[PDB]
Amino acid sequence: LPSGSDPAFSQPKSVLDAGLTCQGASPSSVSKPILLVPGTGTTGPQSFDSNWIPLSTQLGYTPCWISPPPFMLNDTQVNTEYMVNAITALYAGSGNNKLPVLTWSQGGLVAQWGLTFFPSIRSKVDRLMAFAPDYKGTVLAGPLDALAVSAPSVWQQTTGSALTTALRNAGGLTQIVPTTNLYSATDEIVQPQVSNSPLDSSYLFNGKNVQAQAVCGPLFVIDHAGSLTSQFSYVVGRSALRSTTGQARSADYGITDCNPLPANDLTPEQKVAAAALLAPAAAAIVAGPKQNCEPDLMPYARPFAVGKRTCSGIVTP
Amino acid sequence: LPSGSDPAFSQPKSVLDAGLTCQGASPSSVSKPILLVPGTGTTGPQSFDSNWIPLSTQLGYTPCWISPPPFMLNDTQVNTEYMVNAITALYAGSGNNKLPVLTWSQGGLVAQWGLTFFPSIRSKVDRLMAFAPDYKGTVLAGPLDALAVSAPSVWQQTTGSALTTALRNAGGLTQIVPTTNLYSATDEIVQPQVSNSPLDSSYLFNGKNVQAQAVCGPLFVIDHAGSLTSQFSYVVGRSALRSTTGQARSADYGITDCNPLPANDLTPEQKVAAAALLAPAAAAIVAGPKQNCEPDLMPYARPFAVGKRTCSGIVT
Ligand SMILES: *[C@@H]1O[C@H](CO)[C@@H](O[C@@H]2O[C@H](CO)[C@@H](O)[C@H](O)[C@H]2NC(C)=O)[C@H](O)[C@H]1NC(C)=O
Ligand SMILES: *[C@@H]1O[C@H](CO)[C@@H](O[C@@H]2O[C@H](CO)[C@@H](O)[C@H](O)[C@H]2NC(C)=O)[C@H](O)[C@H]1NC(C)=O
Ligand SMILES: [Xe]
Ligand SMILES: [Xe]
Ligand SMILES: [Xe]
Ligand SMILES: [Xe]
Ligand SMILES: [Xe]
Ligand SMILES: [Xe]
Repeated sequence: LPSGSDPAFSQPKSVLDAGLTCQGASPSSVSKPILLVPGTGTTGPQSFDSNWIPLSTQLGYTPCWISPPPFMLNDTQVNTEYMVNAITALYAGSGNNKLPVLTWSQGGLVAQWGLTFFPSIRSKVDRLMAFAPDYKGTVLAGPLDALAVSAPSVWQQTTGSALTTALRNAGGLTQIVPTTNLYSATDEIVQPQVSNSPLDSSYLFNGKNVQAQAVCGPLFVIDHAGSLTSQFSYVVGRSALRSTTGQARSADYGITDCNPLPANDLTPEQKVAAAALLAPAAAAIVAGPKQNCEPDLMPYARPFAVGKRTCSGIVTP
Repeated sequence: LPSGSDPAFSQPKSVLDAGLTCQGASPSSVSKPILLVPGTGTTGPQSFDSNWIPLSTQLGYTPCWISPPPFMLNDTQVNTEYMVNAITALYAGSGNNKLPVLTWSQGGLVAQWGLTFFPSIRSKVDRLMAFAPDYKGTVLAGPLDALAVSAPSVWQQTTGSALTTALRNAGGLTQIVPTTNLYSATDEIVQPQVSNSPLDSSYLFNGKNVQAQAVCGPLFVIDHAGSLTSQFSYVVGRSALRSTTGQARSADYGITDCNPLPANDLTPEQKVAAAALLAPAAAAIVAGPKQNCEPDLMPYARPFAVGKRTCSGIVT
């Protein structure tokens, strides 16, 4: 696990600040911030408007989010600069108090990538609550890569990629702060997830790894979006947020919570938007950047993926 | 469309017979057979054990398959001989009743090649259910081979080949029996497939052409193998086999069936094997025989590709 200096940002602070927003507040002065990190092909509001923005508010946080241009389709390493900058600002802006980080899809990857390579945030992040995170990426991105219709971060989120290799070799498949991972074997975007074991993309060693089917039964179905927005998700996320261990507790949820539909506390109109979460992401990925190779690893990550091939060639020792 | 007698087999009949196997039945006596034609780099069981062998069985058919050696990598015209022979056999052993044929990848091209050039089997094939068929071949060279160092059948499935030229010119890009073509814009082996229109390699004129994304939206992702194994592929497949017209019906599938993962009815172990269908197939292509030219068309196909080049040279 790297433990020296933070790598320098490739983006100016003014650029990284322009991608952070809080609801009803400036980040330099905010009460109880929760930082929300969005999925692939979405902004913060598109990922979280219909769910964790109002649900975290009702739990007493001030929701904050990053929206890395364009819609999280660019380099994951740069997306992480937005998060590291945001954590740093929210920590100070909230009286030097640690803050929770809550994520979906790529956002979990971005968060764990942050914790792995930017040691400074380790003492500023209270816990991690990750919904459907792809630490090992997904095999399903593969045919998109072969067709050269994959955005930079879609390449990076493909199993076997230089980036996911780098994360693994640096020790990032072990939790770095108290982490809860909620995911589903029936996730139609992120696979493999079927094992309820270290083989799963969403699994971290020593983490609170919650496969929906382990709680709700092997026949239970919940998809990629519902991993974030469901009633079941809410009860788990609330468990993780309220817990004094920093992880969700088994005693906090059970069979009566196993409802994959949008969380009960959402208004009917929010439920409609939540169910259709992936629609804006579909249009963004279709109109988004596409290339025929994986983006190069930043210098700090290269020693951990020697032999992998990116846009510029083989990563050398 | 070619009209006369069937062209003579280049292979002994007994060799072709041994390439046919039915699950639990002699070909001489089988109820409700369905013939499975496999993709490049596979045997019948390798293409279908994790999917349409058990899925057709639960639908009430007896699955039968052909396995032309070596792993469908040889001449597509010889691959076709196995299928023609198999159909003739299964038709008689089911009481002279027509039988459905269901195919993956090269399987569809083989099927349509047979229907185009072997007229005897037209009265014997009830319907064709082709998943990701490459009737136009593919424009994708791919990463498996050095360019123009490839298996016989890989040459033949390259867009612009003498064999795809011959198929088009013979009239074989029109459906010959009631045909359903299920395919995907996100097929990484066969392209073009993205337009939902006669531009796609899987499209047959008058056929029931089902491009998955046309029903499931642009980010519904199933690959060349997902085209065969997914829940949506199952639903469309089931419709085509049940339909009283021999083609899948739009009424039997819609948005709610849009699940890219392997068909629900498959066991957990089948789902794993089906999701992994491609890797060994690609490996047999990499590891297979290789040559620097497209095999020659048989005499029966040469008039339909005059000017194309093959191993012996230009077609006269
Ligand atoms: C998208 O990611 C690329 C690649 O990481 C970024 O390009 C780098 O940008 C920094 C600052 O402009 C430069 O100093 C680097 O030299 C660039 N590297 C390459 C390989 O291009 C780009 O800034 C990102 N774009 C957005 C909008 O975030
Ligand atoms: C692979 O295909 C080739 C070419 O179609 C087959 O070779 C022909 O076989 C017939 C019958 O033995 C001969 O009359 C021809 O002279 C052969 N032509 C050539 C170019 O070799 C071959 O039999 C096939 N191999 C297998 C194992 O199916
Ligand atoms: Xe996505
Ligand atoms: Xe984080
Ligand atoms: Xe994607
Ligand atoms: Xe999506
Ligand atoms: Xe056929
Ligand atoms: Xe060719």
